[PDB]
Amino acid sequence: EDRLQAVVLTDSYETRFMPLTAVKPRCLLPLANVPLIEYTLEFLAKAGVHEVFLICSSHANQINDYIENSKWNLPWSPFKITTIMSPEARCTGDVMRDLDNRGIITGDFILVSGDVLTNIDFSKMLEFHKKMHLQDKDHISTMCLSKASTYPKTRTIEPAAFVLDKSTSRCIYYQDLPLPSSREKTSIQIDPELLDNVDEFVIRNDLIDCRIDICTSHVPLIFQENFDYQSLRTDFVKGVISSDILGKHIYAYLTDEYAVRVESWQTYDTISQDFLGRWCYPLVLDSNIQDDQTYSYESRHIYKEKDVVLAQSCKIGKCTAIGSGTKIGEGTKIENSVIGRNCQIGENIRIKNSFIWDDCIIGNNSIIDHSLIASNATLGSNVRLNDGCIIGFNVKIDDNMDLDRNTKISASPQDLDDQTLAVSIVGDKGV
Amino acid sequence: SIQAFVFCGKGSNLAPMQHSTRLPKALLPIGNRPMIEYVLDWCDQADFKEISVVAPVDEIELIESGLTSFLNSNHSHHLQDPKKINFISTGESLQKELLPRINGDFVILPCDFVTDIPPQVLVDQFRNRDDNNLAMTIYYKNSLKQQQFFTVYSEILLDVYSQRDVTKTKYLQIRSHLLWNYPNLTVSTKLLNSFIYFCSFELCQLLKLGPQSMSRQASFKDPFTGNQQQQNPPTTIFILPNETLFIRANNLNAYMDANRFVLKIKSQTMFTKNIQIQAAIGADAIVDPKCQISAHSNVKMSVLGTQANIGSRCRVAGSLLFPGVHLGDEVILENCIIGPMAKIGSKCKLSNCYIEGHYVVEPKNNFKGETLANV
Amino acid sequence: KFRIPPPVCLRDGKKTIFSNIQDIAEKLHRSPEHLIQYLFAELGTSGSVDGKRLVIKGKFQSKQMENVLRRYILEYVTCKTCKSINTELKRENRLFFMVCKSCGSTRSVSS
Amino acid sequence: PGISSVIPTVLEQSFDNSSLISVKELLLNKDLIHPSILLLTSHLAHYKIVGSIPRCIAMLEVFQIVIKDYQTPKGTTLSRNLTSYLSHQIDLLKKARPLSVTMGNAIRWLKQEISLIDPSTPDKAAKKDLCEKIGQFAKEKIELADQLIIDNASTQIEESTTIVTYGSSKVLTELLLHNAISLKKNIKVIVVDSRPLFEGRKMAETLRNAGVNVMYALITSLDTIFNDVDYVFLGAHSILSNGFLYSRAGTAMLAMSAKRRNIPVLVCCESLKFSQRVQLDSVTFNELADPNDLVNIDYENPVERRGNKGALLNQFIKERKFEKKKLAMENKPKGNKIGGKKGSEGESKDASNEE
Repeated sequence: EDRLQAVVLTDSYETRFMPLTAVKPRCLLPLANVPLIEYTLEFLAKAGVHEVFLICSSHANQINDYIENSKWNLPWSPFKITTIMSPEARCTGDVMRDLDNRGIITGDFILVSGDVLTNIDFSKMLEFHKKMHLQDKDHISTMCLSKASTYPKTRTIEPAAFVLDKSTSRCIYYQDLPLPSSREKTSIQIDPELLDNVDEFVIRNDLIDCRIDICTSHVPLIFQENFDYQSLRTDFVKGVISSDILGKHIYAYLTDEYAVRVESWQTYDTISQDFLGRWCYPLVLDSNIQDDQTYSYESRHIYKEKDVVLAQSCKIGKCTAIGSGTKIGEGTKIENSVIGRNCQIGENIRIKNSFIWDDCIIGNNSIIDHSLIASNATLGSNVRLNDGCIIGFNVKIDDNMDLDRNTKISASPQDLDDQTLAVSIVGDKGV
Repeated sequence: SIQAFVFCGKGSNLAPMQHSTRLPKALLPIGNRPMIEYVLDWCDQADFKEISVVAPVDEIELIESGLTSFLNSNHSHHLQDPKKINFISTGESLQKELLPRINGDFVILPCDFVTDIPPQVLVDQFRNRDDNNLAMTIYYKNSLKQQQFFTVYSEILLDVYSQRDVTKTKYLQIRSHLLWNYPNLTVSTKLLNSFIYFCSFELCQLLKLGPQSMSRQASFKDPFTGNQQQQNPPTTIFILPNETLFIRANNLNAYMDANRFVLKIKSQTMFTKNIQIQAAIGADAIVDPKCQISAHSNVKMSVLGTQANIGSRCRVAGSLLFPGVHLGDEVILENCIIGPMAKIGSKCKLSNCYIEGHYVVEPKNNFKGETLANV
Repeated sequence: KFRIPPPVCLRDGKKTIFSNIQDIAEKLHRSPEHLIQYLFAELGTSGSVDGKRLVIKGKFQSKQMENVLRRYILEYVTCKTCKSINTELKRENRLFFMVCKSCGSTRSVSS
Repeated sequence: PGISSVIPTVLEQSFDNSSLISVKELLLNKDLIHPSILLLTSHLAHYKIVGSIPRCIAMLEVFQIVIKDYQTPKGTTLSRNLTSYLSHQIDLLKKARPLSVTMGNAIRWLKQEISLIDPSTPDKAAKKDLCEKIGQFAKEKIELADQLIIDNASTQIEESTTIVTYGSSKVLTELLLHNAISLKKNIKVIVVDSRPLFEGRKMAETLRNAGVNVMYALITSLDTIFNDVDYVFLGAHSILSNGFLYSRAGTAMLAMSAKRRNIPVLVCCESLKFSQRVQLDSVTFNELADPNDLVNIDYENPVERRGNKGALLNQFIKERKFEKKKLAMENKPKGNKIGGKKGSEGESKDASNEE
């Protein structure tokens, strides 16, 4: 039950964020107006940590600085942050190998890939895991899966068709399909290797990725043994099914309450929206986590920090949130959009269903629809943006532009159109 | 609009009992009572007048004779013999032949039935959802290998895949367009269809447009997949058959059922051993031989002993009887255990009073008074 | 037999898809359309020809396809008197009469 | 022949006169009775959507169907044991579900029709005309009235709206739909749900089927909402000779709240649903159902958990009952929308003696 170490895969899913992640590390980017790492840390604490470990890689100095800044740094914390520093660029097998080389591995150690923030109480889960362990020697690792709104629709990267058990809760098949977006390989398989032993076959698909694992003493040794598992989902579960290490059990925890991990950009937006609303049991910003935070709760699902001002006569839809150091002008038509920290507003702006990051000037006469504006990137006069316009680092949107739907703009100070220098591409400008 | 179909024929698929041309299958004396008694009872419960009976090429009078013999119904049954079938298929060939005479929705029941489950509630359910087809499923025994395809989905209760396995394919074969919709399917490895069918008017014109009929199970309900493209016009809710789960035992005989049924029977059931006078109020009753009983008798979960006479209006609610008892004129009972020699009656509504040995009941009131032996 | 290529294919649902079919066509020396025709003859499937990986409707198993392939290799092509490899397509009245290039003998295949 | 017996749960102490109990599961009835009516009654009994508007229409339709099917006897005339049959049907209906004001009106109309064409006419001549007449009546007194109401509603909004809503009534839903679509205004809809039979959820579903900006709440959750919001609406079932609102469940509290927060409510009325019967209390005559209406816990309707509660007769020394139809305050709702566009509830019986 007690004494459990935390190991979290950081600096791993870079470039999966299609424009971002190159100069500053993946996790250091400001999520919901305040750093992503903190939420994850809090979650870990809630679960039950005794020492914090992250597998940092991309530019370690900044990570070190962050650690220095952080609250877990000085004596008062039950757990300190001392990140594992390794050679540059390596996969999850390689990461595991590195960890093994380093040495600090325990019995019931915790392994979470990427960054996650959800509500479900973990103590019960832990207890269940322990019980399972107490049953037989062959039990391995824990899966986290949650139910969704009947039919799948906003799921293409990970629409896993889980064939599952009710009596023992154990996986039978795993498949990722591009069927809702590109109808080319519509395929479902039922393997016969565990067919005439289970009998209670349940065919399901409507479940969401969390990538949170409680790992026993078997896992790192297994990793060390088999160099074919460079990944952890598509190869691993299949291998387990196939009985590479013969006759072993895996758990599939099924919860009625909502649980999703961080993956893409629309998904990120959805997560943010959820956080803003009361979709997960207690999660709030107004409670204040990181030192200098001065957040306060308001009615009509509205979040306001201190040093926050919005002016009179703004007839609005529903749900708005503002960061600190913000001055908002007069006469605006707004529906379900979010404005970040130290963002300035002149006059006359229409906004619908949006999220805005750190220090982004919403210029005079501008429309933001389902589109993001990132750190130091600013909007000037007469910009007409549409649904899903992704903006990265230092995109200085200056004078007169019209960008179409689903357009992606490059970040780091290359592969995709529209660049960092003055005005985004409508009339060719750059180097 | 209201009509019932009764199917009755001959069996040859079974291993044993059947050899001569004189004895078919309609008049089987396995254990005193005939096979069709249950069916008759069901019909009585249903209450119907215009019921059509069907027969194949062989035996034209013997079945009629059987129907006549022993006999309550006293209605008007009608039987027809169209001669085109040569035993290859059960009633599809008959259905194809007779179509404009059908008034509306119809209830189909074959001769091979043993029932213990509630009756008209299937019919009512059918009426309710207002769909094309309905069938039921029954579990396998717990007392002393893979069998056949059965899948369920409910939130409402419906059927997705029904195609049987005799020439069984190694992998489980279905459709993914029938999986993308309904994303919480379950494969069952216990179920068995027991020849219960309920159908509607709309499927009477499609048989003449396109003949597809196979064995009344291979194709009778199979067109349900309405996905991808579709290249057939609909006749004027999606065209889907339904499946409903049950608990109590109501099995079928087709491959391996002849010895187990007898065991199930004799050990429980509706008991008859002596002369009876018989619509009646009180479900599930246990009656003994040598006695003489009258009408309007009320029994609520009660087992009698050797010789127990009931005369002129009685209401019994949880009472057990032991050797030799007399009952005459007006008895109402609530929670009693009775011993030897008892003459209970004298008009009373007694609750929580036990009767001991050698006593005649007087018309008097006594609260918490245990019926003691002698004063 | 060594000439049979190892098929690495799992039971892909909804529509029967084969990527190793081209290799089979190549090594055993036969037109891809013939295989499609054979498939059609076997089972009521509807699909269009795609030029290497085929798109044919039907959720069918990996072992039954294997069996079919084996059958094709055996009693559909080859010869009883000689176990020869190279067999080529020639048409002599309307139905197919396959010929072997090692010697020169005619055989009638329809069932 | 037919027998009642066996009643579920405790009978409490108060409200002990109204017929509400018995024949839920079918077990032996009368012989030559047409079963469509029975089926309809059963449907009505196990219904969770119906509210004021459609039931009567459905009944009318059923009657029409019956008439179309009706066979005139080979010896006797069109009405001899027909009346007896009708009486039996009525009794069955009563046993199943109480006959409301609308139902009474329908019965009256039927009687009038009977009086009009009395024992003299053959088969396919009388009923041919009667059916058509009925159809015409249906076309006239109902659909057109509804249309009129809709049109009244259309004009009733001038400049800007923010609304809180409640009710199963179809007319309100229709109005909302109209607001959403063929008016293109700056409409806002906040939904209130009720526990016994679900209406709010249905309303929400309907809104979704259009794609509207929708807030959602319940009976108790009211106070925090009003922290800009103006309009409030309700839907009534029937109004008596007295002028008091003899309608369904959670309306009155909402109305009171609205009054307190200083912007009143408007309810919609029908130019047929008025009764000779006189009542001013809950005890006289009320819609009463089995206590199974308050069993389900959290989120949805079909879940069933074995956690805290799951017994009624076993719950010794306990008196569990609930009300469906309420008698709302007279002075509280301001506007009423009938066939004559607009007017106060000071009308009461200004259509009753009009006949």
